[PDB]
Amino acid sequence: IVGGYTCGANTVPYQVSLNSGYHFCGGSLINSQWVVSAAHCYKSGIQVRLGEDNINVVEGNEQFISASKSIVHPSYNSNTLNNDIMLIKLKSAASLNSRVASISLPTSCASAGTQCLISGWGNTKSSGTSYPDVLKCLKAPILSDSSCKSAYPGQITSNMFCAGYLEGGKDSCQGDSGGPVVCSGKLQGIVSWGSGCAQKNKPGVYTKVCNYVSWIKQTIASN
Ligand SMILES: [Ca+2]
Repeated sequence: IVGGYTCGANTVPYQVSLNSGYHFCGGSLINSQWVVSAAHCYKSGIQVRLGEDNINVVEGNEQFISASKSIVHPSYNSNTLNNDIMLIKLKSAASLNSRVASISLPTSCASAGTQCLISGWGNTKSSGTSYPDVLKCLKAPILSDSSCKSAYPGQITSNMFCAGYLEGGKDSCQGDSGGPVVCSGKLQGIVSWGSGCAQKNKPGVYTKVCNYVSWIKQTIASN
């Protein structure tokens, strides 16, 4: 997260870190046994870390649970990042408490101009490189589809939306991939892609979760 703020320990209780010997992507806990992330975050050998603030210090509220199965969306296209969404099933259920909690799926899609909360342990510089140890947060608005399409002509599908600031300075970044965009208490986006981070006229591009709720519910009901 570039241009954000320190969240506060366990104030984003649905945020997970995906770990394959190191933190590599975020995700969101949607019930006691399932996490949503980005398909471009796929790797073998995932451990899900819940209740994290400082990813480099064991502080006492963490739960570390290995993935039993990963399921990348059937229509994921790694070239275009269309359908950039994956489910991860935990080997055992998480214990839900004030520090570890699930986020609701949307029933309706979110509106342009809504201010959303984006969070992660990704790079904090626009260029140059500096990764935080504690969770960072950013408030950012949903942009109109026409502004999104103007910023990335020929690249935006109906399964993407843009959020952030056309002047630059505030954005998600590498390492935040797979993490949540929460608007009005619902998971509306997944950190997916962008040209750089926090560059002028190059806002963040997010997977549109509300187009996937049927697939998520059917997959969880069968696995
Ligand atoms: Ca920790």
